[PDB]
Amino acid sequence: WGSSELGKRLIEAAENGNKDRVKDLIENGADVNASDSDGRTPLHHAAENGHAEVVALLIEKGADVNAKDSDGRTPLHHAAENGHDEVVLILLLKGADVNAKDSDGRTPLHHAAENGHKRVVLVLILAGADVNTSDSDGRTPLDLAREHGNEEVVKALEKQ
Amino acid sequence: SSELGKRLIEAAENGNKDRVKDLIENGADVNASDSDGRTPLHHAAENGHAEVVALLIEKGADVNAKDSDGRTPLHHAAENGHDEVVLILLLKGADVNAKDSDGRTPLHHAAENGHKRVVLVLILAGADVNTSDSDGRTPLDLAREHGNEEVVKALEKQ
Repeated sequence: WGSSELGKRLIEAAENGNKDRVKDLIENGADVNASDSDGRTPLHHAAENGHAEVVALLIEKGADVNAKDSDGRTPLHHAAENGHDEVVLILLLKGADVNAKDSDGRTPLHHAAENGHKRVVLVLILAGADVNTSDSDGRTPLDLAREHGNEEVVKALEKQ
Repeated sequence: SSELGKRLIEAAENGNKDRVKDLIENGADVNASDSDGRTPLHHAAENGHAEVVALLIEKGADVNAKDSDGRTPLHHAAENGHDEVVLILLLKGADVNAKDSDGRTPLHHAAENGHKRVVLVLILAGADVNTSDSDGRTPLDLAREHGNEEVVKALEKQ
């Protein structure tokens, strides 16, 4: 096949944020939707690490915006968890489900609230995030913000 | 009548959240405006005082108030790249496609001043990216003109 190979290089390049290298590999025929052993695509890795330009390019090159890993997480989950709000905006503008559930039944808003990312929380809400969605343990994003003492996130959520 | 209005506008402009709450309690009009027609909300948004902005709106501030130039507080926040304020305003019913005296939306200002995240937020909130002003110019036109290459791309993929 020639590759891949190429996808493993692509996944690694997307994780590092090397945008030029991402271009070449895709040109060289690297599957933009290749996944690792954890089921993570280049889009999963770029989004997790906050590489907005790589995230944008990958989508332009046909990357699946709601791909799920072995934990059922979309790239939006990773961006929300790690507080990368520009990545969040880009993914949402490209048709990512704002209320996508992982294996634990958690939305991106759950992750943002738990990790205290107020800016991300606001973006998600604006994008139409259901603030009263609860996971498999019946817990809302607001509940997680309270446990972990994220008081600014707490405030933002009860004003809804 | 009020000098309380002057102090409130002043306090909001400076981001003094405590001083703002006191004046409002002491009967200061939250919708007072200077000679330029700018409210405390206009000043808080222009200088990116997010907590003051939220506080003013809760105390009944008009989110879509127009100044002498027809600018809303969202125009000011977009121009100066205060994306948190932009978020708060939009979440409080601010009109994303409000036109000033020149027929420009907040997207025009964000694009002109090279504020990429505000651009993204505005578009996500439903900003018409192909609105032309009274000169027939779109936000993309303004972005290309000022060499805001990142904004140019962001508006080209739309």
